[PDB]
Amino acid sequence: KKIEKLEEYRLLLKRLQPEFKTRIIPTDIISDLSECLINQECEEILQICSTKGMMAGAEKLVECLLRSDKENWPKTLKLALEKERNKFSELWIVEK
Repeated sequence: KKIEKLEEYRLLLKRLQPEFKTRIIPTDIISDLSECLINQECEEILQICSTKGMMAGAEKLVECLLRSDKENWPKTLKLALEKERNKFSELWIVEK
């Protein structure tokens, strides 16, 4: 699961932007997202969550993980989601 797969996760995140915004609750999945993503990004997402809403935040999240280069973010995405049993986890494709 090298950067090659990250390239995929990136584009893939761009693909599943619909699945993302409407499934993702970036107040929950954000918990582990702070692993790949730095606070400014993570709590940016949380900000949108709080100022806009969850879905809007999800659409920031998706971009912030596109902003990240640390292989963890897709895994962490689906992981944080697997914790919360979020519906996005089922759609999101990570190799684990």
